[PDB]
Amino acid sequence: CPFTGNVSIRGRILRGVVHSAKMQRSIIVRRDYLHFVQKYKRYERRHKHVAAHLSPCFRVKEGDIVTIGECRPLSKTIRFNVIKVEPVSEAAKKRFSPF
Amino acid sequence: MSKTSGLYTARKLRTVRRVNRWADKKYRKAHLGTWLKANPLEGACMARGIVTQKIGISAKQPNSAVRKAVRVQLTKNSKKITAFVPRDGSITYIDNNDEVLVAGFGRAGRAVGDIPGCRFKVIKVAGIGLLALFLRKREKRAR
Amino acid sequence: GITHDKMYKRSKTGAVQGKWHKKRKYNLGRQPANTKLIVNEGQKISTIRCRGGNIKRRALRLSHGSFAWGSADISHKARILQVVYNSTSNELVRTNTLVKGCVVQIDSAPFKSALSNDTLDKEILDQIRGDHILARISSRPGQVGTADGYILEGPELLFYQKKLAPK
Amino acid sequence: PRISRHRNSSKTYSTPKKPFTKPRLDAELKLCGEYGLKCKREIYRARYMLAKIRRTARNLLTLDENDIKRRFEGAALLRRLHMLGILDEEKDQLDYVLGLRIEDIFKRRLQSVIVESKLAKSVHHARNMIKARHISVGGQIVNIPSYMVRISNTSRVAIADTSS
Amino acid sequence: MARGVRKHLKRLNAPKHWLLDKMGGIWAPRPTNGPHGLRECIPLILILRNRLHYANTYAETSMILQDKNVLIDGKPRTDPTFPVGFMDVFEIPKVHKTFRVLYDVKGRFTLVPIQSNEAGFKLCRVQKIFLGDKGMPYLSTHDARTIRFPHPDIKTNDTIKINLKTGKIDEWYKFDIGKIVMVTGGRNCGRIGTIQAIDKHMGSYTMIRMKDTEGTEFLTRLCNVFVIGNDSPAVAIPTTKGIRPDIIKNRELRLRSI
RNA sequence: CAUCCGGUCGAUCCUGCCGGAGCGCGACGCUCUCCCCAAGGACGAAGCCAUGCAUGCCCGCUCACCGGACGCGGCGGACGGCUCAGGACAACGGUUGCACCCCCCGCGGCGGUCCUAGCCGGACACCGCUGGCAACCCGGCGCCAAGACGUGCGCGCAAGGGCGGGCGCCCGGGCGAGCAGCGUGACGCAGCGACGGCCCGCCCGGGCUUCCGGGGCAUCACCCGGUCGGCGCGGUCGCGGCGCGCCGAGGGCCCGACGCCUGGCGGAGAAUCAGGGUUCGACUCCGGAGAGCGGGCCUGCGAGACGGCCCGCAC
RNA sequence: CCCACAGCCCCCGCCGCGGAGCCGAGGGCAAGCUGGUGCCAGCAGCCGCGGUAAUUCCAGCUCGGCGAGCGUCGCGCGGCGCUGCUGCAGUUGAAACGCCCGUAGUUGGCCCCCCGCCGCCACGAGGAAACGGGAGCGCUCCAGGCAGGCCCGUUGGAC
RNA sequence: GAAGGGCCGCGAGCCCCCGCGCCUGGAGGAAGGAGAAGUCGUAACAAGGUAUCCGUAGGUGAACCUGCGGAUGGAUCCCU
Ligand SMILES: [Mg+2]
Ligand SMILES: [Mg+2]
Ligand SMILES: [Mg+2]
Ligand SMILES: [Mg+2]
Ligand SMILES: [Mg+2]
Ligand SMILES: [Mg+2]
Ligand SMILES: [Mg+2]
Ligand SMILES: [Mg+2]
Ligand SMILES: [Mg+2]
Ligand SMILES: [Mg+2]
Ligand SMILES: [Mg+2]
Ligand SMILES: [Mg+2]
Ligand SMILES: [Mg+2]
Ligand SMILES: [Mg+2]
Repeated sequence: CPFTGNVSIRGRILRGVVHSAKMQRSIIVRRDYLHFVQKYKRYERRHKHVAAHLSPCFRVKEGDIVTIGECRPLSKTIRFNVIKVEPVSEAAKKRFSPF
Repeated sequence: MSKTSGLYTARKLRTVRRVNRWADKKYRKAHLGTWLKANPLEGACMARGIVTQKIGISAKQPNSAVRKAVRVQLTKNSKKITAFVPRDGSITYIDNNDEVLVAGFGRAGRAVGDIPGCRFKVIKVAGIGLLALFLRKREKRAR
Repeated sequence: GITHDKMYKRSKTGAVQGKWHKKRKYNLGRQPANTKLIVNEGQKISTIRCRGGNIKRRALRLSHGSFAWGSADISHKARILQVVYNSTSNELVRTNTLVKGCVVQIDSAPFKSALSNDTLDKEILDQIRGDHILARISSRPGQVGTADGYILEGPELLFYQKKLAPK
Repeated sequence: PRISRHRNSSKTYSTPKKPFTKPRLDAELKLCGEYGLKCKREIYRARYMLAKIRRTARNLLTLDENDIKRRFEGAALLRRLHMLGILDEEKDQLDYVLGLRIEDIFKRRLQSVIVESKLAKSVHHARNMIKARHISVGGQIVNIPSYMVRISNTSRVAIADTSS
Repeated sequence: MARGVRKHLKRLNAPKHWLLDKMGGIWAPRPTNGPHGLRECIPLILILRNRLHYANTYAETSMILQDKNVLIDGKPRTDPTFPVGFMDVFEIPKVHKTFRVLYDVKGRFTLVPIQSNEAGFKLCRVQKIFLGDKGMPYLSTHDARTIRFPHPDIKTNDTIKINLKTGKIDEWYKFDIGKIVMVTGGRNCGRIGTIQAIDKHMGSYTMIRMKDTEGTEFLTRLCNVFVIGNDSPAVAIPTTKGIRPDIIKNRELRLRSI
């Protein structure tokens, strides 16, 4: 945990939406961004999955918005920790949300 | 319209062109790989082989002639081809079981002229250009 | 030899990455010390030449260590009797193998020689009047060549007592 | 590697896309006879240089007058053209450059300048004299027919002192 | 991957502001570690051979240096690859020439001749305060020098005057709004101006806004802002006062000199 | 630097392809007066190698022959040079970080060491005598030196370990960030010292790491099972399924997973030429990888090194 | 003179070797006269010529193109608006699924005067050169190189 | 403190089995293309002498014929 534990936040802060929350204290975060193609002068929508540690101080369900901070390698695929959660309402339609 | 034109549609356009540019005969012949594996010269300017039979081939219907050619076997492949020596009276300079250098015609791999099913040309025999032997610049007294 | 490079693993999708170089010396590992409690024989400590000329010492056999009673601020060197609990595995306990986090019994003489005369926690004193005191290991044998620790106090002591009492 | 690998190099001329064109052949032969050119590579060189100047002028003209880059580059280009004598002195606007033509380049060659000075009977005579090293520029002997003379050196061209 | 450190240096891979000819050779001198780093220094031989021209080859420079004919901050140096940096003292007693190494507006090293009164010291930038052995306060600078027991009033990014003979601090200039500075890195090397604004971003760089004497304004990061006094320079500076002319004026000056 | 022309008919207009016309890269063929610059066994043989050369220098240690030899010792040999086999969320390019790290020379500091000091001890090399073997290689005896080895004169000092802040949050040694240092109770005597260097900072370099980019085939549609996460120990310069034990079940996929193929090193860049683009990128600079194939290791700050050693296989 | 030693360039004296080939002449595509052979021999990238004038084969004459270079073979770009973002076509020439529902995907009328966020535009910092562009300089010119002049921006190598 | 031995770790080489990719022989069978001035008939183009074509099913030396339903690209833009 970044508050009661022994890790430090340093580097880049990012925002994303919750994609899955099945592991004990970990989640998968979805990030959305745009890619430009010069030949056609148009864009493509791309997304990536980023895993993070979720401390027991936060309650999170799918579709929520989270702020993640960079930490040292905590496992094979984890280098981020959750530091803020904003709830999202019920049955809200999935939307493309760059952040 | 018929073509997609939205601001976020680059992926579809790329995929459409990727799929559709395989319909050109030239693009396929170049970027597919079958021709390279089927061409006895494997993308080389010319090859070196051994002549094994001297033969004459008739021309097509509107013409009337017997063209002089030889059968060759490529050293680096061991396969068989037919190569044609054009210059007048140059068959007598080519002898059976002789080392030759064989190149292509003007067109990449199609038949040229009224010669049926022939795609190669003889240019050097025994190390001396045929064009030079025909003009009497040099002589083949080594053979 | 032994290595901890990640090139020989699988990817997060479960795919085989492939290998593009031979083994490197920065990414090497070594066989464990497996430090043993003594219970030709004596204290034996080896030395290891590590990267940068640095020196690392791993203990193979030892019998003593420094232990502290934090509440009363009492610290002495005591003899370790045997290992009685270990969370990782019971095989280590059977072999009396020393690692960080092992729960051990130490001799009570250095403490009882001066205690049993001042008001303090009842439980530690009851241990003192006996032959052994429950304790823990806090150092890393195999890296620093020592086995130090501290005397158990409250809730953790209750936890380990309830654990080992039925046995 | 050898230091000779970092030496640069480039071509200097262009060949026409359609070679067999009657009016072009006639004009080229006419110019060759008028200025006594050796081969047709010289005309191609002249066309190359003219194209470079015209492209620079176009790019500058596309921009606004009060563009700093426009002022800088136009000033340099005009100064070079004036110093070389290709463009008349009284013209100091970038528009005039696009009207220039290869004949203006030819008129500044050494053969031409010594012919208009009555120092040679003909372009062919001028070339023969230049080869034999009977001519000088500013007290220095020049034996290159295609050498181009700057305006400031026009009055300094004379016969070699040491020539017979 | 190389198995160890690098000892050579290709000429094409050398810094641009050294002004080395492409055809001089395959190799360039590799400076040795010292007061200044590779990209904020210039080897001694380059100054002694390609500028002042007192030598025409490597060997002559080697003899000159091993005969003790140049003093750097009061100490003779015999290394042809010794690195010379900003605000260094270059004295040659055999010809009574004394120079201070500074930056020109174009962004290159220059030798400003000096006097005897101001050659007994140098200016240093303090960028790190730390506790050493036994908790003893320490202080480091841009020329790889450490001083024990500094005054508590001295903070980071300040500027320090030290006597060459004795590494003792005399007076110090604080980093504050309204102090003349000199830019020592980036696109604006050699410019002189006064601080007008300071803006900090948590976890990232701190940007400094400076105004030149003529009213021009420019920005740069704090990592290459050097204080050189209190509203007036403490040392002699080049003939020009940190004014970078535009391409037009430089072309006019070139034509005039032609 | 915005160009077209010939060919289906008894004649005509179209679609549509075939062919010509230009530039560049190589090979073949004819020919060749003078000067300047200049590439050069890369192209499904990273196939095989007689012959010669490619890494030495020197401060210390001279009863050697007449100080030059030789040897011990020190520095260097991990740079440079060659090639592109292998490797397709990798390498590489730009952008972060180590509050998870190591570092020779050099520059600047600092320099207190628990319990015969007009100068300690024993050896080896070269060399002398005696010898083995085809060669390569060495044996035994014997006097002698050190800035070599060992011991070590001295004001307490290496690693590690326990205890030492708050009361909703924010408003000096140092930070954006409770990070450093110190005290104190116990352990242990590491390094320096027979002409004084242990330690600290900077510098170059390295290791890993965030974000974005990073070949083709759907006649490959479902894939992974240390695979995904958690707890604990170990090992490592160091974080980490890196390894082991236990627990849970997860992770990726038409925004194309997984698999297969490549006559696949990447980038800075090259060719072509209205504008928009297409193709290439063995080779000059940077970075990576290798030294017949596959593995292992010593020395050392630094090599899993091959003009260093050990093994198997093919020669 | 230069060069580690020698050539080479350049300068000074006495004698003084002045040498053009490769392709083509029906069209595309600039350029025609006798003698042979007789759908044979051969030419011809394509159209085509040759069965008694062969304007096309083999020879002589003449003529044209480029030129110390010319021609042939293979590959890439262009030609090609015949891969089409700019910018093709889809009644009959090749090509609109037999029709409907429908998820991913793509696309979505009008309206609030200023606040926050994403894209967008402009400016800036930061980060290797070489290459490319480009300022100045008569290597005799040039391909090049960063030189160089005396009474030099602090001579210059800017960007 | 040597030779030597035991257990674990890194891991070559050989044997056995499985799978993947690229080439390749083969009696006989069957397709396509070219070459010539071969034999048997005339299916299509005119109402081509039974209008042509599409789908489906059966039959016949060969082209093809017939049955059910459809189209005009027909030989009809025209009738309480
Ligand atoms: Mg002592
Ligand atoms: Mg000693
Ligand atoms: Mg490869
Ligand atoms: Mg390289
Ligand atoms: Mg290697
Ligand atoms: Mg090796
Ligand atoms: Mg070798
Ligand atoms: Mg080597
Ligand atoms: Mg079309
Ligand atoms: Mg039809
Ligand atoms: Mg149709
Ligand atoms: Mg009929
Ligand atoms: Mg009928
Ligand atoms: Mg009909």
